[PDB]
Amino acid sequence: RQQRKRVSLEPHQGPGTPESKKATSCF
Amino acid sequence: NQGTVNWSVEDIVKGINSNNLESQLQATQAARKLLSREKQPPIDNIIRAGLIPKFVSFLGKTDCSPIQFESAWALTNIASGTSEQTKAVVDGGAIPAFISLLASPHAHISEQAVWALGNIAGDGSAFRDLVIKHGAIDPLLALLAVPDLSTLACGYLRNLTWTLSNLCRNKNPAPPLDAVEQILPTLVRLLHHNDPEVLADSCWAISYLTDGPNERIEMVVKKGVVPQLVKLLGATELPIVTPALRAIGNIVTGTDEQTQKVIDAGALAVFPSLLTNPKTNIQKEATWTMSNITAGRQDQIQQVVNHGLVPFLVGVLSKADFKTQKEAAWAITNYTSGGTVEQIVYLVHCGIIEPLMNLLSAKDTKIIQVILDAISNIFQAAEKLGETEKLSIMIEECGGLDKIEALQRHENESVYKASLNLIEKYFS
Repeated sequence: RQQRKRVSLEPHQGPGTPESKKATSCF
Repeated sequence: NQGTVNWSVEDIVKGINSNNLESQLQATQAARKLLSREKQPPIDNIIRAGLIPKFVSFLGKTDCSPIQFESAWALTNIASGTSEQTKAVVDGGAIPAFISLLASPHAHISEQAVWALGNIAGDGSAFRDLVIKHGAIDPLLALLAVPDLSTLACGYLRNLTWTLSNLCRNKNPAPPLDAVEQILPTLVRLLHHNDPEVLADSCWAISYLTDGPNERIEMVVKKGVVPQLVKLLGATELPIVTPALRAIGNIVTGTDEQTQKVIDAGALAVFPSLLTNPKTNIQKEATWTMSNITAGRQDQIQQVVNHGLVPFLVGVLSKADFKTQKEAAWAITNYTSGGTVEQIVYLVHCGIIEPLMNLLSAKDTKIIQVILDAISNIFQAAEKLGETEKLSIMIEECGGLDKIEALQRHENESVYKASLNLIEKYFS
């Protein structure tokens, strides 16, 4: 049909993407 | 800041094992300073000494908020490590203790707990859903239940936004539908906050939520954020443009009616600059986005035409990173598949044919099938006008026909039967 829509393949983690975890350097 | 700098792990253990709350506080602080250093903090040594259950129980000491803060921070930094290290913090019982700290009267203890829950949720879908089951969402959203977000400290508000993003993040499974519905109205509000880091992370959350089946797209679209996402699409800060564009691109994977919403919000006018953006991932994402719009209805293909975006596709097909050229080939093959005769012809007037033929020299085998389909579709449209032969010369004059007959003796069955077919039928 018109289901030529192609879903993204980029995952939610890794480069480009925001940090999944971050350490606290100080306060 | 003198007596707690660079303690040994064994001294930290001695202090935490005493029966003196102040000695435990100092040793907990010393542990947090060890775990806060940038060159290889000794996370595994701290775990091996059995400190996690002690840190976790210090979280419950309402009587001594400094040890609450020091152990929250120490556990935050352990949880920021590997999956195995984050699992150790969870296995200690940290999740419910961090959720209890969200209500703390001390904003800096509240904030550490937000941060810590962000690290745990950030590990993946299982810990993300476990944080949700322990009930983290209500206390988190309550921290944003103020008339004007501007009165919150910038650092605090960025951290809360980041942690809500991780709660919206990752797939297989996606976050529970009820949780998404619980968070969305706050996300909508954050999407209008003026700080670029809040805006970036809010867009990222929307991009996570829209990357799924069309009913997920619908619960986002239902909140009316598409105009605001289009506006963010035009920001000068690329950390905002990048997630806004992925959200928009996710939404146009949905129905014709969801795709029309981004068009009506004015997105198409931003693509002249998006399709020439110097940052490669923006150009690729923008072209991928275009390819799903050219998979829309004919009247949506016509709005692509009216906005003058076909020459920008010709431009991307002529010169771009190969991955972006590949997304443009999909955009053309989608266009030629669903377009009218007149729309497909317009493609040729714009100069699609030569850069299309030049891409048949790619040895990526998938793109060759995509280009061959497009040519087939263009010949079919021209033969509804008897132009078949006038198009043959164009393909011949730019080295095209040489390329198609070369792939007449190609590896893939689907490749060489289409090359054969094309020449059999339109050239010789």
